[PDB]
Amino acid sequence: VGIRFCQECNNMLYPKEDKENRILLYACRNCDYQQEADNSCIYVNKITHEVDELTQIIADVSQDPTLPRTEDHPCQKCGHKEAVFFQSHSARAEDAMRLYYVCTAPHCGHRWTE
Amino acid sequence: IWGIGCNP
Amino acid sequence: TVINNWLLIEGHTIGIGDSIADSKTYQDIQNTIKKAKQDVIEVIEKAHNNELEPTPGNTLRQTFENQVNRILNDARDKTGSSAQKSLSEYNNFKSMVVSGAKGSKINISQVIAVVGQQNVEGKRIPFGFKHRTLPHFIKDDYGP
Amino acid sequence: KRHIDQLKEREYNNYSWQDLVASGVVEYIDTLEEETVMLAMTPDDLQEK
Ligand SMILES: [Zn+2]
Ligand SMILES: [Zn+2]
Repeated sequence: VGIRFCQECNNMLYPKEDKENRILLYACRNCDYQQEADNSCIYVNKITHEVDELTQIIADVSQDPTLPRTEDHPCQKCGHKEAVFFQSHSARAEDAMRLYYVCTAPHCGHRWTE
Repeated sequence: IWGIGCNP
Repeated sequence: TVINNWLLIEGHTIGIGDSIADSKTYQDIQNTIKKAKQDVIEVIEKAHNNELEPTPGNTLRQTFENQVNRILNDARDKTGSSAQKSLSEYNNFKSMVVSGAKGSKINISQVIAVVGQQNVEGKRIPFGFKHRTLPHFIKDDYGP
Repeated sequence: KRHIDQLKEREYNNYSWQDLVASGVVEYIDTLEEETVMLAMTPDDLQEK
């Protein structure tokens, strides 16, 4: 999944298999450093790309004047009544009109979707 | 100026 | 020639008296608009809860726009029909529409009841600003 | 009301649009900044609760 950069040359490590030991080794082409791979997964592609946008949402968006705010939905973490609510705001979000609520009030920074 | 099926 | 010389005796005109309707008709038009706005709000709330089910061959955004446009168009047409009921025999807008000389039922409806939905490129007014049509509206407002 | 009272006697008070801008009552906003601004068409109607 994640890309590892070699310490010796600070370049990308590409996967390589040692036939003798049948052990996966991440080895740079430029330098001879080789590292055993713990993850054992080379390439992962999510065609559905069903990735939650809750992680992507920034808590800073609560400060926006233009965002609608509801006091109807209380915050789960701290119970603050106000919460700005906005839709996906994302391209390639397929067809979702879910509201991604963000709790207002300083430093709570809680994002929940109902 | 009327609707979506009419005119603008 | 003959009809134009009779029209000197009878005469034709267009005035504000023709545009104005009965108070009952205005109240009916307003009630239709109120309930239409409430219906659009219910559709929006269904979409936000994800209760809306996509129409076959359409995305959820497309089917939401379809249902919202249907509600607004039905309200528009119903208000137009109420306005057209209000017209008297003497109404001159009706004289011209009935004779076919100029105008249409649509024009009478827009004059008296409701201008209707403004569509650009086949869709409702787009989000020219970031996620809002005009700076006065709140972001992500799909209301009427 | 004090601002409009000063503007009303614009003659012999030397209070003008520049004074209004300097006071902080009004501001110039371009479209890019308009995207970040919530506007009220009519003050009394939209500001009032
Ligand atoms: Zn290296
Ligand atoms: Zn909170």
